Amino acid sequence: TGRDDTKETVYISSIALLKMLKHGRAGVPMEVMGLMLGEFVDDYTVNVVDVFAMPQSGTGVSVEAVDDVFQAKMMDMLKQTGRDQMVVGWYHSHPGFGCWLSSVDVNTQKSFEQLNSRAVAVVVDPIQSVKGKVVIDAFRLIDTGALINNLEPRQTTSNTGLLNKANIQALIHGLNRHYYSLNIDYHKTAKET
Amino acid sequence: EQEAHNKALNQFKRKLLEHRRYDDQLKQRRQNIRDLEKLYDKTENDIKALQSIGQLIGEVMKELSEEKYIVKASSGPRYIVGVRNSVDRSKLKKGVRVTLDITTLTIMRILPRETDPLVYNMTSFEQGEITFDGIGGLTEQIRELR
Amino acid sequence: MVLEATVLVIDNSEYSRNGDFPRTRFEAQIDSVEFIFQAKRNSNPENTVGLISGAGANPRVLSTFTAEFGKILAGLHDTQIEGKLHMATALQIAQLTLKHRQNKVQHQRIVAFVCSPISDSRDELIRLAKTLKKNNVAVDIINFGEIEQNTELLDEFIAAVNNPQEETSHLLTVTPGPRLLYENIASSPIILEEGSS
Amino acid sequence: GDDELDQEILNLSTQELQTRAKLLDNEIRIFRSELQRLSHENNVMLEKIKDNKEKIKNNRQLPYLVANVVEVMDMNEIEDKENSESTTQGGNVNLDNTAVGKAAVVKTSSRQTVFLPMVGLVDPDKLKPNDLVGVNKDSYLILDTLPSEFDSRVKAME
Amino acid sequence: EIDTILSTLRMEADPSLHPLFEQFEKFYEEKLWFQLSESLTKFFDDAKSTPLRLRLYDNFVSKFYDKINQLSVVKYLLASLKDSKDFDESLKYLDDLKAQFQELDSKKQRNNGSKDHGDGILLIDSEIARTYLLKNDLVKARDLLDDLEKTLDKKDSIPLRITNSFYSTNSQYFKFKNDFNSFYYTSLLYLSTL
Amino acid sequence: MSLQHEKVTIAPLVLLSALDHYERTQTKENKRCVGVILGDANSSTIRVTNSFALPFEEDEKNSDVWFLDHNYIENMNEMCKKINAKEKLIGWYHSGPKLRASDLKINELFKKYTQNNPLLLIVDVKQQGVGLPTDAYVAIEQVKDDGTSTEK
Repeated sequence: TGRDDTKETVYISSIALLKMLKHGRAGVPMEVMGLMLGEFVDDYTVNVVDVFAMPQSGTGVSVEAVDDVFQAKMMDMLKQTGRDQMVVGWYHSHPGFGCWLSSVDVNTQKSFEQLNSRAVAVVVDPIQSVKGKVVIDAFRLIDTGALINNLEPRQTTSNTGLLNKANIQALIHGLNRHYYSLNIDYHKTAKET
Repeated sequence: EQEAHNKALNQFKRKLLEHRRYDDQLKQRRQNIRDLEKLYDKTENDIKALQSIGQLIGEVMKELSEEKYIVKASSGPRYIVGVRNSVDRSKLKKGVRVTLDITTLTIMRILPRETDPLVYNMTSFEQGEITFDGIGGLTEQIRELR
Repeated sequence: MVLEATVLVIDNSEYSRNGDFPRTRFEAQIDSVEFIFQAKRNSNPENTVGLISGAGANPRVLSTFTAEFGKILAGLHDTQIEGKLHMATALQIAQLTLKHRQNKVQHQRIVAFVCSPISDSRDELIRLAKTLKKNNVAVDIINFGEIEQNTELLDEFIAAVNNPQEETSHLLTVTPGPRLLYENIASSPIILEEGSS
Repeated sequence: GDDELDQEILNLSTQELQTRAKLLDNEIRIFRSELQRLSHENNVMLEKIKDNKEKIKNNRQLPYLVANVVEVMDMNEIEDKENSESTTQGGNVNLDNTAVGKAAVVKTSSRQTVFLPMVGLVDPDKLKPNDLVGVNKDSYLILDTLPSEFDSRVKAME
Repeated sequence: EIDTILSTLRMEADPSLHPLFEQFEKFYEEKLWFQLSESLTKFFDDAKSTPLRLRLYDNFVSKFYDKINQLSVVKYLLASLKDSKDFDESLKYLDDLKAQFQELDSKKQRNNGSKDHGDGILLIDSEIARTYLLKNDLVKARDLLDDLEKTLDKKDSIPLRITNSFYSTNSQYFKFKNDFNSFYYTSLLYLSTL
Repeated sequence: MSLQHEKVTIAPLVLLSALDHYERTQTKENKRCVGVILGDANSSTIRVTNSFALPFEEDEKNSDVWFLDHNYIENMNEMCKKINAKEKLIGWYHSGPKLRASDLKINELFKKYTQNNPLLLIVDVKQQGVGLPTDAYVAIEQVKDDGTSTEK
């Protein structure tokens, strides 16, 4: 193909973590809509310095829940302080469900996939997070045509090759036909420690 | 001309007329900023409301500890919930109506207990109080009650 | 003249509450800055203007870089005259402000009103004159404050600055007596000066 | 009468009336200065109202839950000394944000009864017992007002 | 206008006070009246013992009070009724200038978009109480001092100059009663904020 | 203003986000950075919920010469109100590692912006003190020992 299509190890900093949990636990019941701002390097490593909650909405999750005014506004002011970063994906809350992407979440995912094909969609459920990794997982579209011809595993090299999934249900149904799942790791310095 | 002050009175008359028009626009700007500010407040307190987040009601079914209390949810199942520091546990007592978070599912604050609406109608007949004398005659009797 | 970003220092002192210009001097400064603000913007619409005060224990920031006269005129009325000139510290603050700009092709100008006697030494201001042309900023002094009980020393800091730079430096001479302040700026160069290369 | 004319020539000299008009030209200029600042205060307000509304419209857009209002409970700030609640805690005087007391109790068509902080756009006048109301599906806050429902029994009554 | 009066005042005044009159007229011609405040204060230190401060100040105050700060008018005011023997006399200027400053704060402030005038009222209420203590109406003075004290606590940025006057008026009150302890603590605030 | 502000509760986000601001602007070696701290106030317990950089500039010739951008501050407040209705202006962090006397002047800006005495939050990001990574300071006015004036 024309990409390696190998699922990225997601290193969300400890600063970012704290943000992401806070915004989803606040908005319950409700889906909170944000974007992930970092920098993508390599072909398998994303480093998430900070995240942004874009303003909450009553349409849930859709492409008609992206707000490009509000997106730009964030961007323009990072430049001006010199803290500029670019999107590597987006995140959202399920207020009381497991971690999967719906069909409708796959299309939100799709908008960013045009921007770069290593777009991650991260699902937070904060009623079941009594630990910092649990019930959070990151997903990434695979090419539709890789599926038809059975090149779907190829994330099994450039990685640990371990893959802890959660649940039967919607997870295995979208894993098969849309996305490839891989664990979110969490990274920190000794000044933070 | 006789004097060139003749001509100037008319120029000068414009300056009086301008003071009149402008003085009404200057109060009118100050009225607008008050009108708009009231509107901005309606939309803004709607934003606040969205971030307030709805709540669930229960009633304290029965004390179990001063730490933990069993509530009977109006939504359905019985739960054991905590308490926060935003509710007084000196005013939680058995059969007090409570409100609680959905997110934490923990008593947020006291509510005064309402009663079943049938027993509400019985209280409501009340005319807000009356006066001392509304009964003519039978003066001996009035004393006994009092 | 064109393609320029200007940080104005309106001097606000306890010598502006006096009738020297109708009604009070303070009010004529509001009229005169509106001239400078609107003129340069009309001559190039990528020209934006900030605002600081020569008032207070230290200079404060009235306004940032802007294309809004709504924003400028909010800060000209609502600055107070209870301050004191602080000319040296004001020139350096402009130097920080003109460090960053909206578009980095824009020329550096300070236009400083003087409405009162100096609180800063001549010698200090000599040495700071050479810092101004080292950072290729031109400095324009509106003079009416130096000639209320002093011999003029402003000619000296202009002369030192003045080279081929990226802009012309100039000394505007205004009559401090009543002949209306906005008018006096118009008839002196303010769009009649042309930037040097 | 009116000033700056022939009648004032008789009372006040030609020199004196003219120097009285030299005062007046300066007041138009200061008044202008005031007026133009005040006009920008309206402009900045306006932008933010439109900005708020887009967030509210997202909610008001469909679908949304249908519910009825059982009763209204309204308390004011400084209920003891602090708060619109009837509890004991220091500060946080607010309308409903951190100190709830302005509220509607609604009965949901989702088989709950819930106590929701009152919404800023919906008024305490247009919430009273037995009003039919929209409650927002994403978060149970009181969304909008619906007409009354009717039956074949109502028709006959008209 | 005002030129004759100053000329009568200068003739009455000593030759050593003569250049100070000359400067008032010199500065007036220039049309800077701030320079005029500076000179005036100097005159009133060295000529409070002559009775000539009781006529000089009125002429300047009742034209300029807006072309000069509130501090300047009160600065003059304090020195003038400083050594004054009739308190009925004294009471009348304090009231006339209180009413003047109230009016000033509605008109100037809209037009300039600058300049407060409600600071000047505060300092006059000190001096009314100070005038009451001197009549031997100690008790009456104390009711206005409580009222001013409350007004002060409304403000979250209280000046030195104004509370210096206020701690003062209070310190005079206690030692007329011969409370030694009450005096000493309140005077320690006056000295420190001086 | 406000009088009650006695104890300052500090989220673990705050220490880490200030830490990140310092090193993502490449302001180091005592080039200071000023960002705002938002949260709730008007009460004894002061929660700092979120923190973000602002543009700032500093001079080493006289140290009481600086730039703070007000326009960015206005835009931040509008945006974040929608995020959470629990963020309002409660003061400003100063990135440390030390308190300056120049932070006394910068404080008068933040005192104007918000009607409460504004919190100064020192976030020690250079960590040379074994305790106190956070110090909380509220500027107040008081009359000062040894016969001296009302000093800030």
